[PDB]
Amino acid sequence: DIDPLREELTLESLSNVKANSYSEWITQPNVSRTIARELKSFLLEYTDETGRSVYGARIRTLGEMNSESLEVNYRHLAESKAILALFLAKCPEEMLKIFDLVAMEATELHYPDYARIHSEIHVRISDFPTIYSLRELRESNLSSLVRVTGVVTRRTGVFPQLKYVKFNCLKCGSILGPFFQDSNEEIRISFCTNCKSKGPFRVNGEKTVYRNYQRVTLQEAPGTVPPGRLPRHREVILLADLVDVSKPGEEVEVTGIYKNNYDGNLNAKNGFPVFATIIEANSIKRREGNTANEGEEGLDVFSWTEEEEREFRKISRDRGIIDKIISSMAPSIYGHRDIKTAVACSLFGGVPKNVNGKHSIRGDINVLLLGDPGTAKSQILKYVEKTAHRAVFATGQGASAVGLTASVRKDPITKEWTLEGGALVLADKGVCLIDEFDKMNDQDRTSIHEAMEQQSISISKAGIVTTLQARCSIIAAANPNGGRYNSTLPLAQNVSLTEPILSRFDILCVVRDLVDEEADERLATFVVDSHVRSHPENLNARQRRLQRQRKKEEEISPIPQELLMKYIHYARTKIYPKLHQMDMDKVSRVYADLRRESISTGSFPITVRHLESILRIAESFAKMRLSEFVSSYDLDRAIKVVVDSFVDAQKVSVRRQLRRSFAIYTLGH
Amino acid sequence: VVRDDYTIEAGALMLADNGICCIDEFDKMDISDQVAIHEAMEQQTISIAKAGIHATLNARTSILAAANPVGGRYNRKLSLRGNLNMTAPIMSRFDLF
Amino acid sequence: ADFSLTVLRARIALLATAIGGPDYTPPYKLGDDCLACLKDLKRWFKLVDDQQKRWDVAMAVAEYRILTDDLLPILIDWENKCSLAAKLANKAYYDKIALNCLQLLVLMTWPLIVTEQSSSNQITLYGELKKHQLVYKKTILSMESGKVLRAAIRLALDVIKIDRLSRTPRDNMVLKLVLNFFRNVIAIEPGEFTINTKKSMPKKGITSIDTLPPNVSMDDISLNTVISSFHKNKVFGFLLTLTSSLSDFINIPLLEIMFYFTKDVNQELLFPRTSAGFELSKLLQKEHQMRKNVIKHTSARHSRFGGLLSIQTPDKTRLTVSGSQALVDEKIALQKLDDSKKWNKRIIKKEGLPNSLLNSQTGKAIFFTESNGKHFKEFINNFIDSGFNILLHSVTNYFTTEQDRMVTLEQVEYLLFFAWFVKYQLLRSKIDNSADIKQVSEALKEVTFILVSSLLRSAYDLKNWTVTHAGMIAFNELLNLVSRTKAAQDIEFIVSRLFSDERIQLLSNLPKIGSKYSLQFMKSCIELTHSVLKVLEQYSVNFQKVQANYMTEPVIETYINFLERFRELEDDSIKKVFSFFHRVFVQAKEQALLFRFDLIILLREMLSPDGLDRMSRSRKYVSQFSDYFLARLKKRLKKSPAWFVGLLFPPLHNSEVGFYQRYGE
Amino acid sequence: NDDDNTEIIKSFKNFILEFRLDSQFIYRDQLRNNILVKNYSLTVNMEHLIGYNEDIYKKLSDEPSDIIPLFETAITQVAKRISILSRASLPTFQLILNSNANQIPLRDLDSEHVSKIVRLSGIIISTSVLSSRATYLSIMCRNCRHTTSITINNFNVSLPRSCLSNCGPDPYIIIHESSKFIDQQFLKLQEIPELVPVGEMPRNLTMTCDRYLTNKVIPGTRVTIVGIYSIYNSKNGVAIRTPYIKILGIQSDVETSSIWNSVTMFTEEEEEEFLQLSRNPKLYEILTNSIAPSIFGNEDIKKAIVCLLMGGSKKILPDGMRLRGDINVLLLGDPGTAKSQLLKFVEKVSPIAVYTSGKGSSAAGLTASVQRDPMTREFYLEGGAMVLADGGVVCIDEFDKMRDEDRVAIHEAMEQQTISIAKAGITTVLNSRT
Amino acid sequence: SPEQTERVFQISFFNLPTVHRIRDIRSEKIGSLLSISGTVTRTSEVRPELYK
DNA sequence: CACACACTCTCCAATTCTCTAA
DNA sequence: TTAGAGAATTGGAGAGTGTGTTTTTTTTTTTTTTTTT
Ligand SMILES: Nc1ncnc2c1ncn2[C@@H]1O[C@H](COP(=O)(O)OP(=O)(O)NP(=O)(O)O)[C@@H](O)[C@H]1O
Ligand SMILES: Nc1ncnc2c1ncn2[C@@H]1O[C@H](COP(=O)(O)OP(=O)(O)NP(=O)(O)O)[C@@H](O)[C@H]1O
Ligand SMILES: [Mg+2]
Ligand SMILES: [Mg+2]
Ligand SMILES: [Zn+2]
Ligand SMILES: [Zn+2]
Repeated sequence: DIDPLREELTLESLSNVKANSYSEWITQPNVSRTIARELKSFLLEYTDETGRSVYGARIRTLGEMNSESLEVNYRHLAESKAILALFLAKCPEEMLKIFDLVAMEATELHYPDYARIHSEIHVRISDFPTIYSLRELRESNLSSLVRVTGVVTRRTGVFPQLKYVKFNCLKCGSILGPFFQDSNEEIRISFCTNCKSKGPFRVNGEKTVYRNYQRVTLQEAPGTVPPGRLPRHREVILLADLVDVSKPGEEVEVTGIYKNNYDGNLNAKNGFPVFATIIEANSIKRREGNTANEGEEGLDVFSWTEEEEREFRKISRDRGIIDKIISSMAPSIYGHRDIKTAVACSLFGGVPKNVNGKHSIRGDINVLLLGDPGTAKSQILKYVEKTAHRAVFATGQGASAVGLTASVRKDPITKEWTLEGGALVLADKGVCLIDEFDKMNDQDRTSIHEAMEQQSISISKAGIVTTLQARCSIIAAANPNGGRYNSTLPLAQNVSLTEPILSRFDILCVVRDLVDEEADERLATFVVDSHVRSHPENLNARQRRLQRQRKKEEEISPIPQELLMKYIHYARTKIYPKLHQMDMDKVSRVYADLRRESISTGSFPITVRHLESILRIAESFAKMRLSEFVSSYDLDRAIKVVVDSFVDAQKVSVRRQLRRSFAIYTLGH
Repeated sequence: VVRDDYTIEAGALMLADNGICCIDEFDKMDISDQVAIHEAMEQQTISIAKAGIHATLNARTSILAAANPVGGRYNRKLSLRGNLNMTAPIMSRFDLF
Repeated sequence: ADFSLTVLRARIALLATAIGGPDYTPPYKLGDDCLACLKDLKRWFKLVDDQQKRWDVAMAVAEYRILTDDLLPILIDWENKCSLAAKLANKAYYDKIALNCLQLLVLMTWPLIVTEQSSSNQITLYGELKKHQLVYKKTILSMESGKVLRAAIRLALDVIKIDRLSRTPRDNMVLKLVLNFFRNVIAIEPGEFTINTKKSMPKKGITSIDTLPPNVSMDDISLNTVISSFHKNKVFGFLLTLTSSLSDFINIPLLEIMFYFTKDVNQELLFPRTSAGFELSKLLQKEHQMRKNVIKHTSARHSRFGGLLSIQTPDKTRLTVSGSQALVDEKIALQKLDDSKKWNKRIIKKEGLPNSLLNSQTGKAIFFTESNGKHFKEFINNFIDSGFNILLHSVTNYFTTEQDRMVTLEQVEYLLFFAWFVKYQLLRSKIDNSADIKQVSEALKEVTFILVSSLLRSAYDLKNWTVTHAGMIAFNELLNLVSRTKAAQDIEFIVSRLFSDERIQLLSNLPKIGSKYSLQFMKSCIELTHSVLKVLEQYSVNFQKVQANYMTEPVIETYINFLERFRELEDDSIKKVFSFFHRVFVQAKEQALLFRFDLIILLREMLSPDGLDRMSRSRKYVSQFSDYFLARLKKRLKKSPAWFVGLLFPPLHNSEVGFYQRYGE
Repeated sequence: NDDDNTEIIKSFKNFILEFRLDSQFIYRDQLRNNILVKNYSLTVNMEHLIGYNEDIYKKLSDEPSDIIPLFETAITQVAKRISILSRASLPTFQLILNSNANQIPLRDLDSEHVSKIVRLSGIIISTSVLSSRATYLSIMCRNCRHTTSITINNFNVSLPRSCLSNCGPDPYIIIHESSKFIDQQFLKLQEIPELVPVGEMPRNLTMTCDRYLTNKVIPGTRVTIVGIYSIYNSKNGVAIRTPYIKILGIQSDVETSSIWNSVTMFTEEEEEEFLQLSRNPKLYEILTNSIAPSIFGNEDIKKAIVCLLMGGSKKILPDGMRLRGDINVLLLGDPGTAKSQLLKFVEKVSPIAVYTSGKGSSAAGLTASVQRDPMTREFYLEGGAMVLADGGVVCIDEFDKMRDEDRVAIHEAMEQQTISIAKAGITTVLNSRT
Repeated sequence: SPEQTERVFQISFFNLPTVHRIRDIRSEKIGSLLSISGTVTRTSEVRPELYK
């Protein structure tokens, strides 16, 4: 009594392939129905290690965001109904074509009529278990799913591409059948149903539907490219909801379908029957974080789950959360709590302000690590590159005026001018880290002056006249004149910089590597223990390695590093603290004292941009407590940071007088 | 950085990644060119921001440097720190002399 | 209609998954209700392909791999389950599903034919279904190395164990089933290509003939793999015991098998008459001599060098020819002047049966490995010494009764089987002396001579050439046998007396029509005629009168047309032709019958350095014949100048002039 | 189908003739007032179209490219009725739209919007020369010499493949003498700086306007557009085609005057506010405190920035000698003194201005640069910051960090008010009075 | 398992009696097995030939 | 556009096939 | 059995249709990086 064309199989039965290819098996109607029900049952019945329905939590977020794309983790298929994980790797172009319909029905169970919001859902497969460089791809990958790493090197505009097309025949019918269009090659039809002979056509205008299209040239990552040998590339194609996901110069990781097609230009110039190859992208991830890490799944390492936001809210009300977070900045670097304090403030930032639309104030905190050799100035900066959301690193003679900032490119083909963004654009809403800042050329170093305060880059070159945004915090590391700090001199004589750039930095840290027989025991003990703990030879393995990684990390740090990375991004994106105005007498007397004692000739350039700094730093401490309001304890911690950093920059001949004069502000916390 | 789009041309410290870069005439090297190795000696990476090509590159290289005193003769009246035009930032990078 | 096709595919795919699977605990497990699924699939084959002549079920059972993924594993596991028990010496249930698996193997492997009576849907699928049959043969021969052929002989042993008398017809049926299974696995053979000719050719021809599926090589299907898998699975020992145990029901399947794997083996490879390196070397020296002749015809400078010749001719007028080679060689100049002509006269050029010695190229040879070649020759030597004599005696009775029912396929597989075995066993007894000739003594018995001669006569009279060709082959072999036994020593005289009037006229007419048919037909007529004339000469009704029945222009025409193919002939066949021309010239003094121009061109084209090899035994007697021919031609021309036109044209029949032309008073 | 178009047309004639608020027939009156001064267009505010009959707005917004050109003919039929005596001609009227639909950010335009009326905003970075599109082709056959014509409306037609009445496969030539044409202009619009996503280059659209919307803007102006987001099949991927906007209504935000020969574009309700303000006895106190109100002190710098925003007076002598009327000011000083915050303020108060950094600048990028056009392969001249800022203020921050070769290019443009060029066979003196 | 294809075999001859230079190349040796010594200036992507 | 090449379509007569009487 | 008259199929003339073709490419300005100035 069942319809013979409708009848179905079992999970036992799918493995017994009985067709000449997976392509031919997956497309048979009874097989297709069985696959759909299995994939449906995976999304409905799978639950987390904690026992929550993770794909319910993903579907909630899908329909609330009105997102068209559902993230699915490949490990969750390898851990349950694993033949589906196998077919998905072997022939994704047919398997995803079913799993997109199953995902539509899985979300429509939750949100009836979501069809009126999007007609279709796309599955963004994540954490695919094997990875290739672009050099390692071979013909045996064709039509299979790949995961691949590279630098997105060109990224064309976003265009409407035709998706469903009817055709007009010139001879007869305005209705040739609706071809779904393949994103690789022309329609090539050679026939008409309304007239059974060859003839001309026009693409029909009664109905069509469009999808967004964008190519991306993806090249090998220069740290995996063997030196002196050329980087390889591939064309990548991004379709609807994947367009505009990555910016030129990011290290990107793609999952997608490796495909090939005939084109005559290859066959013409190469003289062999050779086919061009294209990765149709199915998901994209950006290779931020430390990357030598198993504990960090998903397409976005700085996303949080609801059980993670609730954990941030819990710890944010720990008494002493600021001093726990500060102790967790570079937890394997001993001492330097003033640098860790300055790094914490710069890494959370203040609040940017606009006043009636007329005027604006800088919210980012800039930091100068000035000091002696072998003192973790460069290790502190390399830690902030792992820890910050968007970050860029640059060094001395390796950084130019317009490799920072921005430059104008001339195309070789269309051969008119365009902008390429520098390090202060690619770190926008983020940090730029400038190692050996004293050893930059003055012509290169003075490119930063606009991006410090106005947080913009105003180019007028080659008839391009415009302004980019450049809201970075800048952290810089430098050595004094002669390579060593000389404590009897004023700051303006210890350094080759000048007042306009020294005043743009709004925390200064001076590091003196003085000999002491007990601090050098405490430091040497910590460094010896840090080598033994970090040694590369010191309930299944993919989980079992995480209990030892957690053991070793929590010896050093008050807070897990994975939690602190997400806690910082959360505090930067959600929290924007306001001021109660009870500060007026403290901050005004601090500024008046700091200005009056700055009559000394070579002293630090305390300026109105250094009153304004106390207000930024107070907002950064309120962000660390995850508060929407600055307290008087944040105003005291900020005045202590700014007064201590001013007093530590003075010559030993007046440091006693200044510690004695400022005691009500230095001893305030 | 090479053009005509910009790209990376590998240098002596990258071509020796996971091996030894041997540098002769070291004291006769211009100090403006000497300072370029301070990241590659210690942080073992070269990082770049020029035109349209920001980058970070491996330089996991041991350095062996040969030098002459300023004046040719090792002035035996002086500690090593005075015979040689090097400053504390690079003098502290070499493990032993 | 197309809904019916996709519902049929869906129903058969759901039956195909219902049979069983690897179990994954791999050891294939029977599905519950497997017998009912097998019986239902047999019902599907019958109740569609018999009832509606469609082939659609037989096509779609290959799509879902039922043979290679279910029927083969089921038979091979059941074979192991019975082998183990025999070495220990519900099995009554598993018998029924083993039998029904063999039943479906025979249905799926059954030979395909296309005919006038063929369906519009069968002719559509024919060329495709031959590919799936090629995959079935590869899989049957290689899947666990022919263990399924071992399972087939086991199902035959199950009925060989019970007596020749006390057996039931429902078991003699199983014997015929197993024999039909082997003939099918043998006679899966790669298909014909076919083109629609309603629309004329483009500026290239048929750019590939290659009728093979994506994962089959030509070697996976060859008799080498067949012989290998038969010897490893003791199939030959089964066939040999079976063909000896004949002391009616099965004789015709058994002859069919012996035809289907003797057909394309030219026997001479079975007798050789560092060795492979010496053989390679001699052939490279012949190709070197050919390339030396091509180099002697090629430009000593580049293609563009441009030298241009003018040839003065009678009537004191010019032609022109390009190329440095033409300047020095007058013969090359005239050859080039003919080569460039843009005219060609239109040529004229010429059924359900397998490719065989009737149809395959004269040069074709199948390359046995050295173990395969010894395993084959030892099998057929045992078969000849045991069972050929009784097997031929049995089927020649069954077909002397019942002649009119033999559709052309039975008629060929009888005639060719008779000829091939008698030729092989004559040749074995030529080289080996311990081979008896008289082991095939049945071939000359009066009942078989009468059958072969009747059958050829009826095929000639009904104009069925494929059967007349097969008749001519078998008659040529019977004549070889008669001549051999006469030389060895009254049955010779009985057959030799039996053709005196009418078969003489038939065998004289055969070469007169020969010029209208394929090279293999002309070859057979020439080998037959050589043998006949050698017999009648040895016996002496009147040699002069009977050979004068052959000395007529139409025979000389087919001899010239066979000799035009000489670049692909062998020295044996050229020696047969020139023996006949020597017979016409010297023994008859007929010589005017051969003076026509077609022979003069053909002698030059083969006596040329570009023609026959100079070191060939074949060239020596052509050179000798040509010297005698030109002497008699010079004499005739000096005596009668009109012969320059008479040599250009066919001969006359106006009486007085026709006699004078032929003999010179 | 032409029964259906006749009902759509009849329903919009009745919108013009019946739509009234208070005593006044505001679209009949606007048509007549536009006919007399000879602009053949109507501006329609879409809240009024929704108020009259929402089914018409539904029709219009479902498929604009097929309904806009039906409302243009409905406007012409009313334009004849209200301005010519029957039984005793006008061109095809333009329809211009005003809207308060939500602005779509320029980067959020995607396949969901193709063929829809879309309102957005941006900075005009470029304007082309005018080009001629046809609105009426006169037509004649090559072979039989039959003659006819093709009315054209410029949304999403070509020469007929058949003679209309062997006459041939492509029979028609255009009679240029009897054809009629309209102006078309291309703009390019960048998105607004405060709407660019983090770390991206500001995105760009090309777009087209025609008739009375041409010349209504200049490079650097901030505009809001209403238009049809649409596609064209450029020859410059697969099954892919380029997006653009058919502009239906430019609306410049501050009444920044566009291409403008000082003409009297002000209105009496603001001119009488200015003519009272001029006569306030405290006016220079009011304007001084209105400069950068969040910057404390610097009173003389504010007083001088007020002088710079007015300038002096330009003079032209009977000698032919030209006197500079523009005032130039240098803020030379210590760090953190509000020099750059005052430059970022004068960029916003001045009706035309450009902020730039001397370190981010070139001689060519400041004055004018010679480009090479990739199609003609000819050189052509493009204006830099001094030409973009012409008639206004250029703010040059970090003027001490400008290269000595780049600072010198400014010497002519600060005194003689020109940019002289002699490059690639171009030579000109461009005006630049800043 | 699915069906797995025909395997293609790369026969790799080596250790020839003699080596030719790029300047020794002559069309007379077309279709014959040589060995060639040289230095690589460039290498292309690894691309798929349509073989069968 | 117009003029060569590439390629298909269609008709006509030239040749060979088949049957009959001399 | 030859030979000659009438029937069928194939070759190719030639008419018809359809497609591509010009073609360049340095020069002159503007920029951004290395190094040799
Ligand atoms: N306080 C510290 N605690 C632990 N390790 C340290 C400390 N100070 C320095 N080190 C280690 O010693 C090395 C020197 O740090 P590094 O960041 O390279 O020095 P630096 O301060 O930037 N000096 P320099 O490059 O010469 O200006 C690194 O391997 C650090 O890990
Ligand atoms: N007088 C002031 N009144 C109000 N805010 C001020 C004042 N002076 C300085 N500031 C603020 O402090 C910062 C000064 O930076 P900026 O205006 O860029 O300094 P600048 O004069 O251009 N100095 P510089 O670029 O170093 O030569 C801005 O955020 C100002 O709003
Ligand atoms: Mg360092
Ligand atoms: Mg400033
Ligand atoms: Zn059609
Ligand atoms: Zn006409």
